[PDB]
Amino acid sequence: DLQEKEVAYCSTYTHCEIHPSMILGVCASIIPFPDHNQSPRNTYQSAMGKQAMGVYITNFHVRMDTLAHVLYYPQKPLVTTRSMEYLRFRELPAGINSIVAIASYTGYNQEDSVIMNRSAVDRGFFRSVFYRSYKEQESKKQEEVFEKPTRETCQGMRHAIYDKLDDDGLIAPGVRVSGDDVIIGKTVTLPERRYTKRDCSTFLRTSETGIVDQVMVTLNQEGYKFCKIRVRSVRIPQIGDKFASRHGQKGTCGIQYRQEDMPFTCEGITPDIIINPHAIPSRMTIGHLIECLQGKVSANKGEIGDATPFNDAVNVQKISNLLSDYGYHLRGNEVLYNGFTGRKITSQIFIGPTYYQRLKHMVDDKIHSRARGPIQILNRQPMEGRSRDGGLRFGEMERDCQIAHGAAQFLRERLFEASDPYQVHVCNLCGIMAIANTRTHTYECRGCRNKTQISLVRMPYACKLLFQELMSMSIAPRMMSV
Amino acid sequence: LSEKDVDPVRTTSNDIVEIFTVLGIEAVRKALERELYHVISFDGSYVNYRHLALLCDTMTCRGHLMAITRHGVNRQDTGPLMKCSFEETVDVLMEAAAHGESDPMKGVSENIMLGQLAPAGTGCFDLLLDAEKCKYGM
Amino acid sequence: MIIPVRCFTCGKIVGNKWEAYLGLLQAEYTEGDALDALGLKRYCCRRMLLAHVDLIEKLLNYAPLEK
Amino acid sequence: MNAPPAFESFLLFEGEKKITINKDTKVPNACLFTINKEDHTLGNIIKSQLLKDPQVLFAGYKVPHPLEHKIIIRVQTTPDYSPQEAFTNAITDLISELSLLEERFRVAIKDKQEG
Amino acid sequence: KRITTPYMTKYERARVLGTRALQIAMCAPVMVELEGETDPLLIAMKELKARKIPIIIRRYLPDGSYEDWGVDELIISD
Amino acid sequence: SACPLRTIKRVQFGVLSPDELKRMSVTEGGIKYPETTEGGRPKLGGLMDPRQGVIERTGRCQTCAGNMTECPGHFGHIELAKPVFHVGFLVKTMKVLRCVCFFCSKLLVDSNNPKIKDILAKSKGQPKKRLTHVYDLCKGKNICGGCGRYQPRIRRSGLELYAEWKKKILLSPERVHEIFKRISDEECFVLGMEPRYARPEWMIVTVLPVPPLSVRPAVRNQDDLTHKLADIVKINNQLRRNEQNGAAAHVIAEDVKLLQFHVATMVDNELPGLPRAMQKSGRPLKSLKQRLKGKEGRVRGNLMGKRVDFSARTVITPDPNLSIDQVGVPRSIAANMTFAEIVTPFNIDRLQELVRRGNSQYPGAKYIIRDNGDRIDLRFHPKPSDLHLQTGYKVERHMCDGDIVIFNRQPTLHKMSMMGHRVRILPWSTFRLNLSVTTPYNADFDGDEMNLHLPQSLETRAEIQELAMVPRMIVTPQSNRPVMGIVQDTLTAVRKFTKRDVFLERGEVMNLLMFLSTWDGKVPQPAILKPRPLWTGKQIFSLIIPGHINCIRTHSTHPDDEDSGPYKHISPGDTKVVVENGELIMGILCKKSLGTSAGSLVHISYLEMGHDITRLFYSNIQTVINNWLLIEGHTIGIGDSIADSKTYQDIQNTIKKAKQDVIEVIEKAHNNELEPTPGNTLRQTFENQVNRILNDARDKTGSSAQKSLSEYNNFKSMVVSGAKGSKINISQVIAVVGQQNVEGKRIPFGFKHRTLPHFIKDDYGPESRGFVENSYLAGLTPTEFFFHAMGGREGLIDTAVKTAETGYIQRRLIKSMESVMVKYDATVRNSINQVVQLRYGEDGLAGESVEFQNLATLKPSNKAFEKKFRFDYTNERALRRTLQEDLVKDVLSNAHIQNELEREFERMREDREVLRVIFPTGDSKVVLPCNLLRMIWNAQKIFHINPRLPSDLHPIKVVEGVKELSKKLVIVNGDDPLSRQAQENATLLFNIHLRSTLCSRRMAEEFRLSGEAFDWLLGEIESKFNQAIAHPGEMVGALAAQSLGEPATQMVTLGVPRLKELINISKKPKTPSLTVFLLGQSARDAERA
DNA sequence: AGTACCTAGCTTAAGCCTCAATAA
RNA sequence: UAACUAGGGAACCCACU
DNA sequence: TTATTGAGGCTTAAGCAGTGGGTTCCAGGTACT
Ligand SMILES: [Mg+2]
Ligand SMILES: [Zn+2]
Ligand SMILES: [Zn+2]
Ligand SMILES: [Zn+2]
Ligand SMILES: [Zn+2]
Repeated sequence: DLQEKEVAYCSTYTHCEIHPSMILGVCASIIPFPDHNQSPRNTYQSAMGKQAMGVYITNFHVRMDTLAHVLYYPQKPLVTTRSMEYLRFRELPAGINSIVAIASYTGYNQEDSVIMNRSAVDRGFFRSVFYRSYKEQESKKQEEVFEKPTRETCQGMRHAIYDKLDDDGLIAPGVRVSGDDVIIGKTVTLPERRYTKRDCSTFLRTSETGIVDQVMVTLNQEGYKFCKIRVRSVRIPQIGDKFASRHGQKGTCGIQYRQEDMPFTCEGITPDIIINPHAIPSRMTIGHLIECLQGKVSANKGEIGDATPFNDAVNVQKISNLLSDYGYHLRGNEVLYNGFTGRKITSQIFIGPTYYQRLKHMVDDKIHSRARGPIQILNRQPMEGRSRDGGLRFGEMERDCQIAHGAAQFLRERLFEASDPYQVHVCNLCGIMAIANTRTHTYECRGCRNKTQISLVRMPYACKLLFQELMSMSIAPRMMSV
Repeated sequence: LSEKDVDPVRTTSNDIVEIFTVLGIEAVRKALERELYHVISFDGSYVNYRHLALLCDTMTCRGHLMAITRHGVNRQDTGPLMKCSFEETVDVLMEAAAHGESDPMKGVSENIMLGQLAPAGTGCFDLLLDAEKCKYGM
Repeated sequence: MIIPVRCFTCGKIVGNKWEAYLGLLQAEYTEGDALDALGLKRYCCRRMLLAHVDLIEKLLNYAPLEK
Repeated sequence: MNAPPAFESFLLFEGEKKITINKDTKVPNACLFTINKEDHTLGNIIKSQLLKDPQVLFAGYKVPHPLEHKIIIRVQTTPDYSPQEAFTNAITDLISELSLLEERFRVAIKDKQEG
Repeated sequence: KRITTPYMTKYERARVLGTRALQIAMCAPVMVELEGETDPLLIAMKELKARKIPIIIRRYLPDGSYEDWGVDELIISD
Repeated sequence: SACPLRTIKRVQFGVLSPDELKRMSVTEGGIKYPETTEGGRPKLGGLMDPRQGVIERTGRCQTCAGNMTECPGHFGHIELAKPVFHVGFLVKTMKVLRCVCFFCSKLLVDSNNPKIKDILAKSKGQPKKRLTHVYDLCKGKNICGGCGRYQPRIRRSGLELYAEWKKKILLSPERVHEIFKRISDEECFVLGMEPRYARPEWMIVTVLPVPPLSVRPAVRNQDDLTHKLADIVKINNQLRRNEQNGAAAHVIAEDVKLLQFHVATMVDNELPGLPRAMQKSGRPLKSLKQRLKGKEGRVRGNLMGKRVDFSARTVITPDPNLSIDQVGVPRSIAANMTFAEIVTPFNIDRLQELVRRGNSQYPGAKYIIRDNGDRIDLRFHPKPSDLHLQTGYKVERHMCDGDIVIFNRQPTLHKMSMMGHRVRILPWSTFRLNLSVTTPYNADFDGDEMNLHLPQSLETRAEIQELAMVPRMIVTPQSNRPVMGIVQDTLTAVRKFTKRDVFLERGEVMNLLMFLSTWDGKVPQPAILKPRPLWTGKQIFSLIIPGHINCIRTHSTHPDDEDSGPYKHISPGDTKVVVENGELIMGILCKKSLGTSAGSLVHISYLEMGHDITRLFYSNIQTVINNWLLIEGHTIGIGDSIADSKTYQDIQNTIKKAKQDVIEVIEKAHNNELEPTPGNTLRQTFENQVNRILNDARDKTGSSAQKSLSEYNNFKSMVVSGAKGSKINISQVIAVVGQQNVEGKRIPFGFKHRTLPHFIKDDYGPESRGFVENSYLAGLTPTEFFFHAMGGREGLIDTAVKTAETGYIQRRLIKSMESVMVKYDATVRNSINQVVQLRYGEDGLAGESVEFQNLATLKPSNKAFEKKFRFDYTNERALRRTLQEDLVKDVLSNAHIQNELEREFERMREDREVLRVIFPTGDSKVVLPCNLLRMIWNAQKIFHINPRLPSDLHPIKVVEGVKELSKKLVIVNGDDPLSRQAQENATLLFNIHLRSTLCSRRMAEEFRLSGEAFDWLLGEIESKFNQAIAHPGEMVGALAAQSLGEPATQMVTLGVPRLKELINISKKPKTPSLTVFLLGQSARDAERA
């Protein structure tokens, strides 16, 4: 801008940018060619780069962090910005450069889904390890002690293999564990025969398995015995695991095909990931395609491509000519052959190396189901939480939709006997709930002097609690059977 | 509308309240229809006339303009329980207890509270056993 | 953390080529010439070596908890 | 968690049959060949070899679902022929073709090794 | 004289089929022959297509009165 | 349980009597001890009374000898030393005190008055406005046979009343209690309070009902409500001790104030301007009011909506190989959820081996339910003796293939976010869906989770199967069109599959026919037999198309002049879709023909063939098209985003010309040579000119980019299929991104008269104010990058506030009219049994079975209507060319036939006048049940009508058949004149359309139907009209609320704020306006205007 | 020492204040 | 000579559609 | 002339889409022996 030969639009410049790409933050500097993307996609990538898996810190072996994810084979991107040298993304990368074809193959990558190579995944592609740390203290108030519980002297022991614990009440590293397996044996003494101690052991999460990785035992601040147990879980990429590009193109894995089922180039290269062509045009992530082209050029050339945004030395035509110099089609298309029939595909598929990240959202940490489990103590409804074996909420909008269906019986069973079936004995003169002694068959309403005219009414427990709260507020919601 | 050379037939308003106070309840029903149709089909979308007509008829069935708030829905004779299912449950139940209001248990929300079959869809009738048709069985 | 045994895409052995790649790089080869000298012809095998980060050498700077 | 074991793509569990024969009812001389623990590798060669047979009026295969491991081959023949012997002849022709290809590849190995 | 619709509503279809399926699963005698059918849903379907379901639908009018319709008296949708 | 079981028919409300509270409470003598326990055991008379319920698990209650599960909890009471005000009744206490004499305790307005009688007549049967009217009349009254004492003015100060005469005194709740005690029974009648249920003296808290332990469960960890009860009984004991020993002066008043505060904060913690009831921990106490009011409270969070058993949730993934009514569920989910199957002799062996497999294997069972309700757990292995199954037992077997489930996605906006599916077991741990099912669910596969509900009863499963299956809800009642279309890959490939140049060899055809579920086994004759046997894609899709449906559609790239010029019936671009007899004659299919639009091929398939055949149609389209796409393929890359050099020169020339034009406008405004447009100042006219130039540049560059696209371009391939993207996206990628806007204007001067510090001050040019002149492929300059980031940020803000505002509108709309339904007399009524509509939609028809049709009589001129609709029984040779010989002789000879044809035309003319009254604008596109033109086309195709030949259909048979059919189509029953008028009004539009379409002249000339074809047409019209009538029991209010709130979530005040201002009756709308129309010369003269 | 125990913004309905016809 | 369950609340933060 | 009863302007609650996971916190203070 500082050239007097032109009109120059100004001649009183006081300052200059050091580089215009410096306006981006830490997460936005990871985006290659962010000036070729639509801005909401840059925002989405800035969000999801915080969810990528890599090596989060070098000393992760000594840290007993809760919820740690480590990728086995993180790679630095083939297509990088110059700010990644200062973000130290080269030394702690989060992702793998993957050969990716943008194609419609068998329809399992439709609508923001991807098709992964099963043979690649067998070779450690995007294989990660999940770490979860469990901590527990023993306290002196009632004394808690780390010890292996025994059925002859402990109360409340679950039906778990307590033999996995050692003599100190703690499990050892290298032991395989599953859900509801005791890892720390803790017994609290009863304040006042057959049982003298009460079981207060800690188990894993119900849907979580793994190997015990590290057990650390120390003193806490208040001078009590303190233990931390890290559980190692190896996570294979599977159907439903979330994968994202560096351009806001997230997507779960739809299916995994083996190498012989994947499409292949004339050189036998099969894609690691196949993404749908329809993910591109409404999103306008052209930086995705340019990064793919530059990755092809970089991998063939033997260098790392520069994708600093406001760089006029790099454009699509120069990358295309460089790719054409290496014996490929200049726009990155290749002739693919069908993996099932061997016939070459009529359309030539855009394929090349581009940088994906494995996001923290695995399906195995989200799959939840319940038949009948624990219920809340106030209302006798299913609890909240996958970790507490809770039930899903059939909310108000669900009730509205089931009303609009006309399905009165399904709505009734969901809101009555799939949540909290209950029954009360109510007087017939007053609508106040009566006293019911079921085994003596003496159902009486004190207040009405009513001994016989008592009706059993099947009503939800939450409605009974509501009516009892109303009578706590001096309201009489008299239930009349007539 | 009273001005010279102003058409008193076609001159209308966006304001629902003054159309109600000037032209009446059926005119404000039609105006509410037209305004809702405009705000729905401005973006080219289409909604069947049944739903717009039912919304306007529900909002204009009581002679006055019944706003879809706590100030129009919780002020009609809908019973304490379905009123408290919407909003101000404690205030509605306090008023019902103070006045001794009886809930006839005819709506869907009351039967949903009491866990009974809502008179809605499959619950709007009763099934009886035909004794004579059972004679031809095996 | 460490060089993969095989290329993810095709399965060519690349676990024996990381130390040779580093030796060629300190012998003032370019990265492309070093990849060509190791026989990595497909770009799928080339970015296994080009994009690899050896975190294991940083992990070895910490003393093991038992010895 | 729900991962199927890797051997279920090619190992018959105890109880099932490798190949079942089902007669197709809506057209004559047509049979459905449901083959378990196989995939496109075998269905494609059987389909193409049946397509080389002039007495075969229809030859197609499909995998109904890629998560399961069965193929269904549908063969319709001329009335003076049956889909069962069409399938048998297709397998026999594929076996003989592979035998000839194997022995000629061995001859080419000796020719290239001896120069 | 009955003034309600002579056609049998889909809500009536749903509840009649469910009630008849629950009865058949509770070993009610079937009004039609069975060609090896086992699921009480399909048995109730076959009973409904033959208009042999022994259920009277009591349609309640808004004024309080009711109208008793047999399943055989009503027009089946399919 | 010897008590009889039946439901609750009415709920009577009222205030609990102090005597009634005393005589049903199990705690005789009241609660006197604030401790929860004494000596390690619960204390009688304390808070945790064993008479009030079960203390801890495997225990008993002293009142009813039942354990914690079946003990409902038994109430106690606290006898107050001094009565206190009920804070929930304090406003009503204040209102009743003003209506009653302070001394007489009589009504302030005398009951023997015409005004009291008028109030009782107006408020006859309802208490609330009775009390309101009595309060209105008693306001300002000072003197009451009545006393001469002047009444005071009652004022609230927090929780305290002051009776001020105009001295003021402390209005103690004792004095209010004795005032309300001596109020007469008839005075309670006129005050809107039933003395049977609510005496005014019961509104003063003389005894406090302590709730049982079930209401306030102690985890040791006592409930905070128990802590408040402890405070209340502590203060009450302090009052008792001070009253019977101390008798202090003002300590008693302070203690009464503290007791009233504690009772009020037990009932309601959030008073206006009062200190919150806190603890030493530092948390406000949750009162009984706070337990109930919120969306997480009792009524909304635990009764209208609650967590349920037999539910599952995991990530969804695509599955093109599943049917649209199928869901692929994980094995671990299916091994967890159970369905209780009743043991019959028909399934005794299968259920026996399921029990023998147990819960460890997947296809097994979890429980056995015996006839006496005894539950046998199969997880912990029992003996073979109680594994025995007999008839009447229930086996809770694992969920298996073919099981019926509800599949749900939040947010649930309409009926089609909760649809019934058939369970298929698939290996991995995701739910799997057909791709056409995602559009009604608004789902994608980037991490979406969906909920699965398994119905547990057989009746509920049957009603889901008969009401809420996916095929049964292909067409919505919201907009009488399908909600499920053909989705991205399948749509893009079927556009490429049905082009004219698509040719398939024999092996490809036989491979594609393997994926037709409805194939009849016959390979069709190829479209080309020599030199090669070679089928087209249209033949294969014709095999896909079910039945004999007839549909005419139009491709997206269809020229507008093609339908008027030559080659209209032989399309050069193959852009007119014609389906005849269920086969595709020509035309390229897209979202206009296979999408969710009304009148599409899937819509015609649903309306003609039903739901099961249409489900098969969806599945067959997806499977065949995907397996052909395996051969053809579809991609997108850099080469689809580029243009040639000539197009780039055109784009650069257009951008340079636009920048020069903006510079010239800036120069004109700077030299004061720019004359302002009338109606706005110089700034607005300059902005209008600049925006006009930039919009013209954007349009020209977009057109230049669109003209450069080849047929092989994949952006164009996805756009013209309608699968993904638009022409704007192509223009932005290739030519120019365009102008970035914030709040409808250009990029504002956020700095001091600068958008950025890189520009000069007062720079109004394109690049300074947010015009991105580069494309996405070229790359944005840093200023353009920042301005585009501003625009995208505005979009994200709009999305977030849009969801947050539309949720409440949806909830208010559904709570307004949830109980509104069609009753069995075909009328529409609410829960109050009050009629809202006499017929649903004023015609009594359901919204899912009506179609867009055109009235042929509203629009044409008088001579055109006369020529087209009046039968010409004078032209003998024209009649012989249209009719057979005997019909021509009968029409010419018979004067009665000619008279009745003339009467038919006269009735059509009267119908035309009625139509032009109904539609003052000539808009003939109406929505009517039976698509008469398609039915006539179906009759032509079914009976092989030759249009070139004379017909054997007598026009008098047409007239009498239309009359008898109109007699048959009945919406309002009854032979009353009222019933006859309502019937004529309800079917007026459809009868006009029927007499217009099925007239004698049109059947003679245009349609040329035969006698049997006409009889079939009449029967089909009657059948499809009777199927269109709204079913009684339809929750039309809930359907209406969803149908109006669901477009809100995706959208001069307009959109969501205007919708909000219409749904509630806003006294001050944001943009109130009048649309003034002018009369006479002033409507045509601008000066008079 | 261990511990008993006694204590930011919106819109809108509802309630509450000063100035003008009108009979005393 | 298998003696069979789950546990609270209040606030905040983050993520997801 | 003058109170008297009617109708226009001020504060203050009551609202404000859903699903998981993690973290912290739910008590010191002198007496007294
Ligand atoms: Mg999504
Ligand atoms: Zn009683
Ligand atoms: Zn390789
Ligand atoms: Zn009890
Ligand atoms: Zn008095």
